[PDB]
Amino acid sequence: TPVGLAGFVNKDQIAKDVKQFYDQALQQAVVDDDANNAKAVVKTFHETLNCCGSSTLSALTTSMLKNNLCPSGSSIISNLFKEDCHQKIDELFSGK
Repeated sequence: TPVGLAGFVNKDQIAKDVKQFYDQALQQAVVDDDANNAKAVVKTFHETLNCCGSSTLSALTTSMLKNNLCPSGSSIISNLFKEDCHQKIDELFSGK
């Protein structure tokens, strides 16, 4: 493959894909079982990006709060008013 013809991953596509993965894990984490690693995945996203939930799936944050799946330490209102995980994922790929 000529160097000039190399493919690459663009910021908009991968941000979109990562948000979809997060949304799927959030949904799976609210319907309860442990065959799914979903609760561990959502907790890890929340702790790593310092967020809890998605503004596209706002009602689901009520289950995150009752299962203690938001970042440890954080208060209830601060999971409500801080930026959501989609915004944090955008900032990761944009370098902000």
